[PDB]
Amino acid sequence: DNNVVECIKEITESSRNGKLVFFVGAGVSTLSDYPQWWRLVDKYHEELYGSPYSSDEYLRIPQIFYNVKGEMAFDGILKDFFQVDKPTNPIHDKILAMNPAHVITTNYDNLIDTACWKRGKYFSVISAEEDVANATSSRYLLKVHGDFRKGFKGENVVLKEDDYLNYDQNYPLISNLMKTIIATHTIVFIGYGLGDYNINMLLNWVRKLQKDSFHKPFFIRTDPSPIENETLIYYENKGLRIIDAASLIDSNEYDYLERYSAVMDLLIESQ
Amino acid sequence: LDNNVVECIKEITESSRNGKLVFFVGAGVSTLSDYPQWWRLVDKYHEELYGSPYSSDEYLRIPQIFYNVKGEMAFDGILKDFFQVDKPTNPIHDKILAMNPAHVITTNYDNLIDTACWKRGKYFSVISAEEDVANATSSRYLLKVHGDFRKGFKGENVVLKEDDYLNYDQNYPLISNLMKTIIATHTIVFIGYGLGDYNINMLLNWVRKLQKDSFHKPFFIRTDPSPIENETLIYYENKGLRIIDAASLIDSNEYDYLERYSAVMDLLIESQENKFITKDDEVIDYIYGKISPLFALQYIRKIDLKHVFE
Amino acid sequence: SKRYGEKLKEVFLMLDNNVVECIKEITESSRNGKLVFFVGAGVSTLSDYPQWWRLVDKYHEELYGSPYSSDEYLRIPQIFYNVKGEMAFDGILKDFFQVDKPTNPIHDKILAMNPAHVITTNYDNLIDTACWKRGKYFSVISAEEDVANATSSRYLLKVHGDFRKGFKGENVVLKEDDYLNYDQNYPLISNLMKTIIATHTIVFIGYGLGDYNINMLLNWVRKLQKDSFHKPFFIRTDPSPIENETLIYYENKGLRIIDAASLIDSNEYDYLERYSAVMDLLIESQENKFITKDDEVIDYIYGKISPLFALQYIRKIDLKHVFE
Amino acid sequence: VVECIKEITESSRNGKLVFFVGAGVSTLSDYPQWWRLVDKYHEELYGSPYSSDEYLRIPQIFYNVKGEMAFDGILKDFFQVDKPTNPIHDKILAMNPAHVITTNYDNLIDTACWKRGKYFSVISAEEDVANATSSRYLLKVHGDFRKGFKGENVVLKEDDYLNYDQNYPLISNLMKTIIATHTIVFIGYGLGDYNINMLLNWVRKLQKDSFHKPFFIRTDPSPIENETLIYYENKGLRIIDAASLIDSNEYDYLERYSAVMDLLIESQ
Repeated sequence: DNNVVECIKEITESSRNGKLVFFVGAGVSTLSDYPQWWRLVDKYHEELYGSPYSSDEYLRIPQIFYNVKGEMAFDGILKDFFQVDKPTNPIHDKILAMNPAHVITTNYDNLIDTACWKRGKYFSVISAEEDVANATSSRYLLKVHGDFRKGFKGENVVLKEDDYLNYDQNYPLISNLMKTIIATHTIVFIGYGLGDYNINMLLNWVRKLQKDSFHKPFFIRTDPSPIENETLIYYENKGLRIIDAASLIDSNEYDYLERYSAVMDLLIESQ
Repeated sequence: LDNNVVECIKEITESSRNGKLVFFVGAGVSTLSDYPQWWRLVDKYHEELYGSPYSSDEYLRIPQIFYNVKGEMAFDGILKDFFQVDKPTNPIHDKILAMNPAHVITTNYDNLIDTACWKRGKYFSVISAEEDVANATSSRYLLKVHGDFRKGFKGENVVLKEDDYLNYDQNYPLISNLMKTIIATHTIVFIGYGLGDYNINMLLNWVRKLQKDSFHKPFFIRTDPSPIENETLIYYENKGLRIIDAASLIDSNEYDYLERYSAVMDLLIESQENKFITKDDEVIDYIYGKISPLFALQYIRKIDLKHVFE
Repeated sequence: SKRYGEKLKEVFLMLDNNVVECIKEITESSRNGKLVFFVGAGVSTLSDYPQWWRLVDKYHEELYGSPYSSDEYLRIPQIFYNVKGEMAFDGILKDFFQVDKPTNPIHDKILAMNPAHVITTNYDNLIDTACWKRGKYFSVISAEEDVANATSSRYLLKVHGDFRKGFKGENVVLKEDDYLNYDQNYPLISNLMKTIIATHTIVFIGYGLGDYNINMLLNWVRKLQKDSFHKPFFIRTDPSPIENETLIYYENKGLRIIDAASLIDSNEYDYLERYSAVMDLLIESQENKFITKDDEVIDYIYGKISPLFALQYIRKIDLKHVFE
Repeated sequence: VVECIKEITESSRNGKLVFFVGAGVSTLSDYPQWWRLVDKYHEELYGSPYSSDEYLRIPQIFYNVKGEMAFDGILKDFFQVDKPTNPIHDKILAMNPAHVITTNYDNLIDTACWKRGKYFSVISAEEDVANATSSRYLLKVHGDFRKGFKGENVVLKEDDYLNYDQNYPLISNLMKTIIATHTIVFIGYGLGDYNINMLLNWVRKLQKDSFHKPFFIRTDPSPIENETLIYYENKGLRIIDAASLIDSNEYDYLERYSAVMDLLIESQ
């Protein structure tokens, strides 16, 4: 399609200019069989009531466990679930081969960190409040939701309902830096859904901005069904340029890896 | 019943006697009157937007998409053809009114509470728009925080779509301020809510910002078919709620919500005259509560003592 | 006394139409019981309560050894609080404010206007004492916890705290930190103030047009829907008459200004006379000292009697209650 | 002071230095101050010629009662002047700042950058943030008159500072990001300035140690009192006072600015 062709043209232009920034979601980590959050909520529910989900439950049940079962058990469950070493899927390699100026990720894993270490491109990893000031390099691997580098504790990561409720207060520098990077760069979203919490919050923040004062970020959709035209136009009017990998080619209902690979290697071959 | 349940009943009835009881009525009470639920409206919006038929955020986003795409006129038409119905008032409406509440705050955009107030003989200043706050004719309000269809069956008169909830504080500053003031200054009982409702959690989030003990914990009449889990009960009671579970009080069928609501409502009403006196200590406590203020006076006329004990 | 009454009558006779309508609206609110008074520091000053500029003077004296913009009045107390301790701040508060001052006649006039509520930025107990003498009970709300347990329907809402608990800097809104964190620290107080403003008729007395509280309230008012609220009345008692440009600017912001200096002639430092001019105009409007022609008599008696046309017979003992 | 110079010079060598230039340097360049603008607005308002909010309220009153046309006319007839750049601008450029944040709406810093040959991406509107083509930034947080001598292009009166975050979210975000990620030296600002107070209020929201303490060059004629100094050290500002460094005249601000600028430059 002409719109799609213009899209990959503009991401290739931004990548050549060095103004390209990649926004990484949970799908990229899940592609490497990382422990998903739904199973963490399932374990919290099993330790809460003994028998194992809406959008609100995903944030509430961890908060219920944190409140009634304390924080030591929360940290123990997080440690036993997330203290794993997983190989980097080719999607990380293709993202880094696109030469992104910044990598803003909501994932709390170190997959992007090890991928960057292997690829030889040094990214200043900023995941805590103190990391903003003492940034060694210009390129930022910005984990807006924190990570487990300090330790496998829930205080370092944005997981529960309280963490999302108080994110602006607890992470003013991280949120400010991420908004600045979005404003002054071209943003490409992978590993996210159209109904994702962070995606819709970012759409709200964009709606607060002045019209035509920002570049519309790119959203890459790997949902199995092709994107509905009504949903597509609704989200494009909200400030998104959607590249649907499901519309690009036909694939199975469970093969997400090839779906990400289609857009990634199409972008690379355009470059 | 349980001791804490009896304490909740005592507090609610004392507030009702003092004229400081406010009822926060949700969609559950209207649903028992067969008023169309919002999931049918989202079903229709999905039917028009897509081929054929959700998440909690979808219930607001799908109408938002229908608005943004098909037009305010189409949204208006579907709202008009779905909500322009006449439904009877529940006995629960009459029970709430018989509790003599100071105010009735409600997220219901129907006039079922209005019809109940008009039938029973209660005069409430119905505040459903911003201009109604200053034009209220009395100090007792029927506060529809999400608007209604009195002006017309228009989508701008109510809080339905996603954009309505995001811009609620901006679009309803007087109504929101009045609701929070009523919550702060009165005793609040939540009825018709599912303990996971958006409004309940927004009010609990606002309650978090308040001082540690500057507010009274609102009551929550939970009428879910199954008894509340203990961990959920601790979580919500540590958030500032005092939960009275209809399922724990009596046993009934899963789909028999009318009896679940009526158990708690009739237990509250029948407790209005009840003094909860069984032991001699309770007798002494009640008589002391009646008599101790008279210790200031040197003598009391014996014919005046009939007024002390009502 | 009689000369003052005659002068007030004359002033009402040549009063501007706008001021006459404002007075009529305020009196109608008073009769309806929907009148709320927003009392400022000026009314407390009329009884010679210690003003805040002397407190800033003492703070500057202890800070730099020598004896003010708008920011200074809030920063210098904050300078004292940060550089020195809280104990010294509370001690200065105690020595300046632990005084028993009388209630000026303006207090009596305000309570004679039958206010449903009295909001005030004054941390003194002058208004509480004034309400106590007149036999009407006002639930005094000066802290967060006081909001939930409010005994009566009428509130005396001290939005900046007071010293009933003690002469401490944590009980009152004085320094710059208090104003920065007022919304966080006083959610219930601010919400109750805004609800009272929305639901009642507000008259600002004792305030300057450029006061911080007035500007904050006008900033909140701008957020409200157009024509969804009633414009508060503002009794301006500055020595000089209000400029036309300032008047139109503040009336477009949602204020109905009754300027005392424009109504009567008075000395520059005769503040009590300026306050009394407007308050007495309101009261003698309530007391019907200003009706003289047979048309006003008919309208007054009709307003008292026309509702009784609904009934068939009215007891002569009831007619006494009808005419108060 | 010696330690303060070491940090400034070290960060200047690292290339992450940023200067927050106030109205003081523009005044040193004899630019029309805002107080005379307020005086002109008052004269055209009341007819006879100040509180902290007066500087914001009086232009707002004039805009409300007279209209946008008269406001912009006064702005144009008072600001459309050519003023040579003072040597302090050249010294600031010679410190090689990574970015220059200015509350000034003039082109004095822009003209200095053009004269010296340094390319800074001048941002004063919302659209300038996204379309900036250089890593270096000249962030005019209050706007300027490059588009035109209009009141909408600048933040001058009340209802412009009140709605600053609503109309300048991108610019405010960029300013805060630059402050967080770089070291900041305030020059041409008073300690009681509104912008300094706003930035200190925002900094108080940040958690402890997460931010670099901004540097404040004070050029008032009288030496700072120890109590006010310690108060503003606690607030987060590291203050270097020109009055304490050398003995200077009451109205000789240029030598006061130079006593800090040349000392900082020669310590490279």
